[PDB]
Amino acid sequence: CPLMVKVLDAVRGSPAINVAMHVFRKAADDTWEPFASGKTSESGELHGLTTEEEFVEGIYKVEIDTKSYWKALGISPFHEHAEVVFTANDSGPRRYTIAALLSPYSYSTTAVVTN
Amino acid sequence: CPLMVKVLDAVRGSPAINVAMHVFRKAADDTWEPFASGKTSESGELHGLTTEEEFVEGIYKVEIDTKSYWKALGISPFHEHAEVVFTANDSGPRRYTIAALLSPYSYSTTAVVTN
Amino acid sequence: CPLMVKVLDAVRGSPAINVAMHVFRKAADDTWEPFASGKTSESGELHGLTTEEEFVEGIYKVEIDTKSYWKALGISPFHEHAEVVFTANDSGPRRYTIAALLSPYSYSTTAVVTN
Amino acid sequence: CPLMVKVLDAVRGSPAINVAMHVFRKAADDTWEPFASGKTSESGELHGLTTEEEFVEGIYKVEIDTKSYWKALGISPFHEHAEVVFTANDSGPRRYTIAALLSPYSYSTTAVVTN
Repeated sequence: CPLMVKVLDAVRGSPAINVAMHVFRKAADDTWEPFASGKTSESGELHGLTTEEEFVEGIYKVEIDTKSYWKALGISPFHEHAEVVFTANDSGPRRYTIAALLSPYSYSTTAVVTN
Repeated sequence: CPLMVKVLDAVRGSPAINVAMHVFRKAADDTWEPFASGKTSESGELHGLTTEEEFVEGIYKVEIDTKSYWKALGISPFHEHAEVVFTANDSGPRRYTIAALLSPYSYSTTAVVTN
Repeated sequence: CPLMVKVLDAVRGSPAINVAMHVFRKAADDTWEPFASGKTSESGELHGLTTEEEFVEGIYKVEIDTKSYWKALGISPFHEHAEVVFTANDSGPRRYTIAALLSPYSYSTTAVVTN
Repeated sequence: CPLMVKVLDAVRGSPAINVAMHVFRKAADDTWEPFASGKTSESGELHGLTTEEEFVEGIYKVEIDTKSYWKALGISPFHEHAEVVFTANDSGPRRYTIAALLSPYSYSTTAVVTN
């Protein structure tokens, strides 16, 4: 699988477990088509979203349901969700890890792209 | 003005100047209606996007055009843009400062909300 | 004043108020000499730590007392403090803004350096 | 091993490879005693720094040589090094992952503490 998402909780210093997310691919009509989805594991990671065959070049959006995560912890958050929008490019062999580091009023996201 | 956006460049250690952004508000039909737009100044700030009267309760999206920013500096970055989606004013009028800290393969965004 | 520190609280979405910090300068004998200290204001900023005359070339350390900040809010955080160590003015006088974004188990620090 | 350090490069979107770091433990005389050191692997990780037996409660400092990393890439950085200072606490079974996300003028560090 060429795409993995990892989510961390900066308040508790822990993986962010059971965080739902949806992945979309931009269609020719410039609308977001559902592509894959899941929830993070006990390690904060979501594996197996796609395959090398299906993950062709294009524009993808990962929508991470951060608001429901904070609400389940009784913490009022700022964002509705965290959005990660990027172009997958074929250049050479490539694997994508999208990391998201969550706080109630702040998040960071990083792409680690390796061969 | 109750909404201000500030953008910093973590590669240069500078304000991120001339960064375009578009603000949208979710309409009754669940579509994103264009609300305001502008570009950051020499201080990396964008002021005057809206007024207290116009900035009603709702769900807002700030789309920060980070890819164009990096490309003009010779850098091919990971993200298409940075999106900041949030409910505003649902406990009454507040002032919102949205900060974004940019690197080619990573960004963070923070909200400072004052009454 | 050529050195200012700004601290934000990523749990509350607020300036981090009353955050103590101590600034040191590396002496000729490689020890850290106390240089300046203070606490952030209601805006989360600490101004007036030094003057252009006193802020000579050197290696400086800003020790931000984050643990005391979190403990007063009922939180037991991971870090003892946030340290920011940098060479200043080695290409001539500059203005330095050090920003720190705080969460209980994570923080970021950014420098904005202007001429 | 109860302590692992992982370093990412936010400019290139890659593990930060061959990053040197030194770990210190605070001694009773309040000085920093060398404890362990190493360089990150091709995965940006440094494993095997210590053992459960040796990693007793106390105050530890991880000093990450970020300046040499950026200098090897021809990029002028702001910080002399990144410092992570924390208390190891025995509470229950615990493993510590210290993550550092590096940009030339900014870094973030996060602790992921798991059982």
